[PDB]
Amino acid sequence: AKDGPRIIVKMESSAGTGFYYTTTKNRRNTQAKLELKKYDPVAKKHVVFREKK
Amino acid sequence: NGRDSNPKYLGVKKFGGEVVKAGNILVRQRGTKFKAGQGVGMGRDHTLFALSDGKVVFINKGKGARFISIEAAQ
Amino acid sequence: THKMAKRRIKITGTGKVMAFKSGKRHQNTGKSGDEIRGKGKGFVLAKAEWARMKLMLPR
Amino acid sequence: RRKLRTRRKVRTTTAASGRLRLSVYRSSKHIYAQIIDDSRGQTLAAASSAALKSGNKTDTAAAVGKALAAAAAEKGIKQVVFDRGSYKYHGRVKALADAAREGG
Amino acid sequence: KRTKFRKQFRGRMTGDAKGGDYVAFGDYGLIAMEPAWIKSNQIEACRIVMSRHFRRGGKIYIRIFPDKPVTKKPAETRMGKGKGAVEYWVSVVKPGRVMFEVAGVTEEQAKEAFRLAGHKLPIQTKMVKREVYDEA
Amino acid sequence: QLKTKYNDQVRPALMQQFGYSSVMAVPRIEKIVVNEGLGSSKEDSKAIDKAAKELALITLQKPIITKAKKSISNFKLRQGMPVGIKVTLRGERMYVFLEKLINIGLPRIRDFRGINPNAFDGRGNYNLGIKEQLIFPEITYDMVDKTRGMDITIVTTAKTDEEARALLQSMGLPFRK
RNA sequence: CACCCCCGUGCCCAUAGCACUGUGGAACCACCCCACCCCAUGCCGAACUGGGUCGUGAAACACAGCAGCGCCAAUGAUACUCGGACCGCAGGGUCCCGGAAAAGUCGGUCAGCGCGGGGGUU
RNA sequence: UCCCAAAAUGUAACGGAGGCGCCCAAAGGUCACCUCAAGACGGUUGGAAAUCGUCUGUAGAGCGCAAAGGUAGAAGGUGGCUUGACUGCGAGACUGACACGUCGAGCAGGGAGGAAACUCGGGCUUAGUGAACCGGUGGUACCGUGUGGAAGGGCCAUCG
Repeated sequence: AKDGPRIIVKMESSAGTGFYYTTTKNRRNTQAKLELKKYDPVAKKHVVFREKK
Repeated sequence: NGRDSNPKYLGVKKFGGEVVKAGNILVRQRGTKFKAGQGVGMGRDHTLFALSDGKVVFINKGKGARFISIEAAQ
Repeated sequence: THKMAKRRIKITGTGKVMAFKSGKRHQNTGKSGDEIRGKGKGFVLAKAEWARMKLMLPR
Repeated sequence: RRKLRTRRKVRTTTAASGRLRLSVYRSSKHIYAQIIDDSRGQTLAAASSAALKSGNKTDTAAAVGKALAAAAAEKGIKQVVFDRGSYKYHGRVKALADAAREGG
Repeated sequence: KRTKFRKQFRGRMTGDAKGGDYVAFGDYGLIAMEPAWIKSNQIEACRIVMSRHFRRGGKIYIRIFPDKPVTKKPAETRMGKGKGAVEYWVSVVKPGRVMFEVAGVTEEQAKEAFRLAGHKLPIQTKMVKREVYDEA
Repeated sequence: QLKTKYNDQVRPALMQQFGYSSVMAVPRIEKIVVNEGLGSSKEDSKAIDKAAKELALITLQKPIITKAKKSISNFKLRQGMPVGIKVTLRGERMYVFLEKLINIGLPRIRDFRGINPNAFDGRGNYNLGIKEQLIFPEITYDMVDKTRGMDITIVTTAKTDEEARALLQSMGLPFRK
């Protein structure tokens, strides 16, 4: 879980309007621009999560 | 050089003709040695665990495949 | 000792001790989701024996 | 190749599911459509298109679907799941399906 | 003698005499009466002597090829690794085991070859004839 | 377009000669296989774009880029990367191609006295030695780029090579004469 | 299972397997039959798949013969060993008592036991 | 991770060999299909090895990496769809002096694949790691020193 100059990254996470932190390990190597997934926030759950920041 | 005689653990935890509980760990293995029979589940580490309560069935086919089962005691 | 009050040495009604799960608290996380909720309730009564003595009179 | 069927056959876990498994032999123009027990080595309902197609060919699918479902209606069979051999579950076998399905 | 390819290093133990015969591969033969390791160079000695006595030949068979890396203390002390790969290779030999087999020459011609070659050996030995067939 | 001359003008000629108990034991033909070796010595991802064209021209069928076998030895070799082109031909397309060769491509060739008569597949299948590509009906010097060649393996239901040779000899199999 | 037999599907997961091979043919099964659409082959309906008979049992599948090859494999006697005692400077070896293989030889096989359906005994 | 390790677990050595401090938007979830290394005859860039063809083929291959175990009914190899690399939880067991660590049926909010049974809370498993403390950051609104607010603190994430 160590960090430094290296490739990949640990990129933070958030939702449309919902407030939640996934914090998953991403990688800039093959492709990273869209960090977009589907994850479930505070109440409504059921949302698309843009982890791009 | 040399280093690390490793702890691991393994072995077969619940032996044959032994009465177990639901949730008890029957076999701790590495690959698939012992296949989960009727009444028996297999974890992601290929650990064999008990679904329900009952007695421990050991099944020997000539190995290569062999089976841990759970049959009811009652 | 007098530091350990708000941190959990905490004593129950059966005269037992509250020490749960430390597995990762703040730094170094990013494994699973229920190791994170792995934070527990819990204890052992071996080192509970001399534990309370840190907290002794102030229950 | 011949493991195409043993794939699905080993796939179906009766003992855990508790249900009964529904075999279908799609080979060409005749289908066996048997109903087999989970535990015991027996067979229960088992209709077939073997006799009285009456001009139908792969259209007898729906037919043995209804016939089977009816035969099992006289059993008390309700829970079941669909075995097969190499077969794809597309046209004809889907007919046996939907016809033995609505007629549960 | 010394083998071509391997892993590294070894331990040491003693059982019975297992793979090896009373006879094979010729008429007479020499067999070890005592449990031992036989040095590669020792075999080279028995070989070279028996080849002194048989000026022409092809009647000599050594079933005894050694593979046993042994390591010896380099100069002195203790602090350090277990070390010292190349000292010598040996072939463990247990009694009844066939050491040598020679053919085509006489009774006496075997006797003397075995005596000379025998004086090169850390262990007892003896020469024999053939009766028994175990495997084939 | 043929496929009849197969049955009518071949099958009985065998049973007239060989005389099997049944017409299904008669030597038949399974498929025609066309493999274009590429890459290695001559390698261009552009030249594959070129090859696929002429290869989809003669046969009226799509080709396929065949990657490497993960064989890495001494000279230029790798994990996987297109090493060649493949086209399988069955049925009417097999026959269209085949006869397009027998009647047209084979008769007009430079230095052609026949094809190799000797035993190929001991189990009764066959292969071909095509080298120059300027010998073809759909390839002439009117429109060309470079000069390469193709390989053709011929599969039959034949038992021995002796029978299959005759089989191919029905549609004709020019030998060394 | 009154019986022959074919088709599906089990227990048994090689003493139940392969090879040489003989029988089967309009009952089932198989290929062959054509294929714009279903569906589909990183290309080819070969394999999936969809419309059917003739033709054929060739191949595949099914069954019977067959012990060349595989697999199974005693009895005897070992090797080794729990326990009981000992010899040798040592490498090592013995004795009493039980337990006891591995290989090999004798010989044993080409299985065995179910469910269900279809078709025969002019 | 294997050997030593004395057919249970366990076990020292400056004993004998080799590896880790990662990676993977899929090398995951599911759903469908494909079967490998190799030898032999035979094919134009070959003339040991390329590509194709048929014959043999319990696997002699394969699994990002190190080995052992494992794997032909797949965990191996292509594609379709997707964000279960989920939240709130843990019946009961493996394991450790402790602290850690490990596996796990099942209840619920809910999702994704499949016609369906059903599977999924990361990856064939086994290494890819570090207590507290002090602090950065998003969210929640408990504390907040006469009272109403704020500063500061607390709890759920989480970065060093």
